[PDB]
Amino acid sequence: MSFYAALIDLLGRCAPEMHLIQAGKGEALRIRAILRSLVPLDDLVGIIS
Amino acid sequence: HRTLLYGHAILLRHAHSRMYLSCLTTSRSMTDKLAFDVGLQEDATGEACWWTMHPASKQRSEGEKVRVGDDLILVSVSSERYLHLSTASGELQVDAS
Repeated sequence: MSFYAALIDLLGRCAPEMHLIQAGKGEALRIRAILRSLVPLDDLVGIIS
Repeated sequence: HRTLLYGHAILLRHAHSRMYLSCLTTSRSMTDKLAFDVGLQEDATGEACWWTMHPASKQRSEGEKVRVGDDLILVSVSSERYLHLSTASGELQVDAS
């Protein structure tokens, strides 16, 4: 299970910081949408719970 | 009137319905497998209509020309996924996986 946790952390580090590129540019949200589909919020709440 | 060059953004229109070939924002097949469907768009604008002919074989190189019947790979400008003939459980659908 540590392999996926590090993978989740790796995806978190490369995510856009905040709206300084997300709101202005459209590339930040495009990458954010791609990685959002990889980990839907439905499973994230189940893991933490 | 100008010839094509390898690694160029392309614009393809449907001859009959006069709509622009593009991608969608939805998927099917009930699997996650992020792959937007390929469908015609009402208008050209939307950033999801253009495609790029990227290198696909060692015979040709980036920055070179194209020939008759030259196989290549098409990549959507917005969707990083390639244009693929998704031979899924259906009748060999086409999806941007």
